[PDB]
Amino acid sequence: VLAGWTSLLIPPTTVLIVNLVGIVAGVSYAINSGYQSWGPLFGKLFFAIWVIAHLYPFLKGLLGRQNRTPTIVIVWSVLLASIFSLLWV
Amino acid sequence: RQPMSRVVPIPSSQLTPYRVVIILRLIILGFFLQYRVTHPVKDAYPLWLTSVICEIWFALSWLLDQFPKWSPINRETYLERLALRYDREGEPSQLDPVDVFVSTVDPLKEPPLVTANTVLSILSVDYPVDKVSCYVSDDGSAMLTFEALSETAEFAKKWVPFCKKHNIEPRAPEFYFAQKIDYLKDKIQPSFVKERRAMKREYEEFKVRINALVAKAQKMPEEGWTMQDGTAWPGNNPRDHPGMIQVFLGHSGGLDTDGNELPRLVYVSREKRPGFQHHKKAGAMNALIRVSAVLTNGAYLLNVDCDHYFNNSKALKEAMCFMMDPVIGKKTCYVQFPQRFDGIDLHDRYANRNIVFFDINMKGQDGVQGPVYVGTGCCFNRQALYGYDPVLTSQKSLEKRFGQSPVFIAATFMEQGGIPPSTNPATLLKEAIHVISCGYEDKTEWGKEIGWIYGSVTEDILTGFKMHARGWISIYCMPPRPAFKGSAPINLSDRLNQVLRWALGSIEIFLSRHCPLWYGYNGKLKPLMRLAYINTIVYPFTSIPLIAYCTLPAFCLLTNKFIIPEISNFASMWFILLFVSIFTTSILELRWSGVSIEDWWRNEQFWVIGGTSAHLFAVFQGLLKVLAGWTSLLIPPTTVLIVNLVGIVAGVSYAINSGYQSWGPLFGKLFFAIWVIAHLYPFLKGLLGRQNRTPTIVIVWSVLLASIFSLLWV
Amino acid sequence: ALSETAEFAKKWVPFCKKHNIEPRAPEFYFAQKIDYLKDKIQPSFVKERRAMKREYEEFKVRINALVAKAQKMPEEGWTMQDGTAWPGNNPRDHPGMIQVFLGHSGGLDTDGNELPRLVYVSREKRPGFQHHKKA
Repeated sequence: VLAGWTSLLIPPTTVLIVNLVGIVAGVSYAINSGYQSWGPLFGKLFFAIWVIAHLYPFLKGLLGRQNRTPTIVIVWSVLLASIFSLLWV
Repeated sequence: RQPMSRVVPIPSSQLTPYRVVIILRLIILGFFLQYRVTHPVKDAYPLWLTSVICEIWFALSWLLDQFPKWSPINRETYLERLALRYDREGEPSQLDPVDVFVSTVDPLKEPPLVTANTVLSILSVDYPVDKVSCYVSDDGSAMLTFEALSETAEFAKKWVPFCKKHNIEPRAPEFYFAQKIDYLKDKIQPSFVKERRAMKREYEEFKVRINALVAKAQKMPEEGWTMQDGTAWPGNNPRDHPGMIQVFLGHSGGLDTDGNELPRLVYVSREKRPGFQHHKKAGAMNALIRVSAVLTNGAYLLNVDCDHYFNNSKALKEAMCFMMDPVIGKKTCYVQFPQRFDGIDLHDRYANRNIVFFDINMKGQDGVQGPVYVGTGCCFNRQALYGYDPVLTSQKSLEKRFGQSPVFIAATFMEQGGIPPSTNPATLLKEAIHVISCGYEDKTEWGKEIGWIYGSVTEDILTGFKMHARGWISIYCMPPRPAFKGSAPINLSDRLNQVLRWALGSIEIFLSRHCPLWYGYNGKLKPLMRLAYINTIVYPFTSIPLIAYCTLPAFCLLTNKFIIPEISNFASMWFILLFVSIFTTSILELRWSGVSIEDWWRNEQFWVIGGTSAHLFAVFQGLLKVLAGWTSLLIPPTTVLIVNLVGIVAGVSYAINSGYQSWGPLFGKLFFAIWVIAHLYPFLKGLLGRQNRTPTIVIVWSVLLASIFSLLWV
Repeated sequence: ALSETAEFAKKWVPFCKKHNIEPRAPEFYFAQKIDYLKDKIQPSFVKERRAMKREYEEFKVRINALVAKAQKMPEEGWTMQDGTAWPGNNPRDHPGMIQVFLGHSGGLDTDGNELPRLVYVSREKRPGFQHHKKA
């Protein structure tokens, strides 16, 4: 309007990878902290599993039988997730 | 002038990271051993020694297994170029003659129906009728097999023209009619609906006739079997039957419904006498080769098992695309086809497909010199089986090597095949009977340098190694549609029996001569092929470190300490690095090979259980037999399973009694010993569950052995 | 339904006796997906099975037609094929009837032999008396 494939599957891949790596690293860092704070950890554990559960058919479609995922999509998703992870720092 | 077949290297996009993770594995595995040597446990010193020994053996196994798979390749065929070059239209074909060998021993255990289906499938291959022949060899000299072959030949006159006209796939009537897939997919021919109904109604009556013969041949008449002609069956005694040769279909055998001819079918039964060893399959194969040379003298010999049928009718043409090429045909010893099985479970509980072996290891072996001979679905070059050296771009000796039949010696010289003009066809039957006699191989080189090699139950590996030692190379081809399909076992006991047979054969080869280590030092065998042969022969021997590693948990946890020290600087770094890289190479393997994760995981589970169940007994039998001239094969995994389960339960309960703030040891002993149960999970499912096949005596023996172990802990 | 079953038994029974069909019930035997050509020695079995299946399907059609035709009570009561009214028009005031379908003189099957005797028994029921049902 302002100016007169297979990439349609990438943003969920970035969200999936980012959330998975994030929660894993964060729980490990919580183990390193070893604090008596159930509230924050439980809140961040119940959350971000809701996302994976709602993206569970996505994960099954990407990895499993009857796969239809080009390698270029995986490479692009990894690159975008790398930019996001570097942006966090 | 364009190449008949093309070799396609794996793209560098997938190949380069594979080598990068391989070298990274080497660097990070040569340092884990150093870190684990510099940290001995002063309270678990023998246990620490056992763990480090197991790790050393596992690392060496991984290295010698991953070296052959460094440079895999693929092959593609162009059948259109074959049609344009040799299979021209409006002209007799120049295709070399081919002979297909089928071997059977007992019709009682192996039903004649599957053998009849295999014969029908072979007789209906997409090949010229006058350039192909079939030889069926019965080791037991069975009357039922003879009549089954006769009925199969009678039914072939109706089955073959229908398949040729309507392009029926597969050619086996049983498997074709059993398919539930829509048969009206691309059938252009109008007169196909009516013919299919009649052909099905005729196959059902053929099955009825076969069943009637099988039912009638369950007891031996006291006066012996009598043929339809009236003369008694010569093979009344399976040990004193003289050699018989019978031809069913051929030039003068008869005409089919369309008036054409059919490929020649020959029934061969060798002469057996008491007091002489016949070597079973190897002797039968040698007899078949000699008889085929005398009768038809085919250029190439394709070996097909009785339970394997042609799923693709153009397998012979694809093989000829490799063997008949002038540049890669004068140095090719055999072409190996992948083995596929049907009628199996969707999950493939018993891992009968062998995905990893047949789509990863075979390609890596083909990358250097070619795949190893594995039995069924192999097309051999006739000149290679005679011990002749490859070409790369004497009467006394001939009689000593081959035999005392001048017809076979003369037929040897025919490198392109076909009956020599000097040899009159009037006396081609008496000479064949002369060769089939049991006193032919005496004082000859058969079974030592020429043809199949004796001295092993798994006598296929030795033959391939002997052929490769002379400088020959083999070709691995993968058609889009599998060329051969067989019936896989559906029993844990049967699968373990065949694994035990293979491992025992490898051990028997290792202790005897003709090994890759002390034999083959001629300078023509590539070192990487030597490594692959060494791995295939040795991999029995890795069982003892494996069972020690799987016996570690209960013995360690019932006592104190562990194989691991406290986590500190540089301590857990190597742990995570090794674990991550171990999981890292797997995804690249699946990526380039195309193997699903479930298949690889199932192969890992089978590797563990077969490492226990069959391999220690293979080593034990070989060692004891060499130094000294059922259902127990399932016991050691049962002892390991029970010992580990009871151990971890008691140890965690004792940890509850202690109630200490030590997460490290408990977590280490909890994550471990669940790995063992997970890798033995199909074992637990097989023992306890539906379709149980566990005798009570096995359970009693396992309980007794576990009781001795538990009392030994105290 | 019993009359039609007796009519069809003259064709079903000899086939089962000759070819050792298991189970004897046509519905469950034909509904099995297991390979029926397991141990059938008899040569004239493939042709007979097709005809027997094509006859059982028509028997099922006839039974379905009878069931569909017997969903409503005619206002004048049911009438048999002979013409006489059905005695059991009222399920509570029906006098006892006994009818024999197959037997010694009932008829011969396709092979000319006989069939086991089949008897249809309906007891007499009157109002004001307990019948104890199955007992």
